[PDB]
Formats: sequence, structure tokens, C-alpha cells
Amino acid sequence: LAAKEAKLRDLEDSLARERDTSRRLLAEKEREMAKMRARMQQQLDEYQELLDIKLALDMEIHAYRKLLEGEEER
Repeated sequence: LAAKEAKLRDLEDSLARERDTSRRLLAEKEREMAKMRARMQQQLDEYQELLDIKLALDMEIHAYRKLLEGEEER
């Protein structure tokens, strides 16, 4: 037991630090995925909205086309 508390209680010094360093990290990572799952859904909405405009344009495009069918017929 000459240098037992210079090793057993020096092992416990890092187990409180390694547990914590991993934890401060795992959290820092789980925080980053949280925002990333948030951009990844806010972006799906941005697309869903745009598609519903593109579809609404394709609509009129056939109408302006059917209008011309009459206007320009021999």
C-alpha cells in the first residue's frame, strides 16, 4: 500500500473525467442531431410548398395551351 492511493485514487480521478468528457461530448453530439433533424424537416416543408406551386403552374400551362387551341385553328 506504499503507492496504492497514488494509483487507485488516481484511476478514480480520470473515471470522473472520462465519464464526464464522453458525456459533455455525447450531449454536444445529440444537440447537433437535434438541430439537424430540425433543418431536415423545415426543408421538407420548403419542398412540399414549392412542388404545390410547380403543380399549380403546370395547370395554367395546359389552360393557356387549350386557349390557344381555339385562338389558332384553321
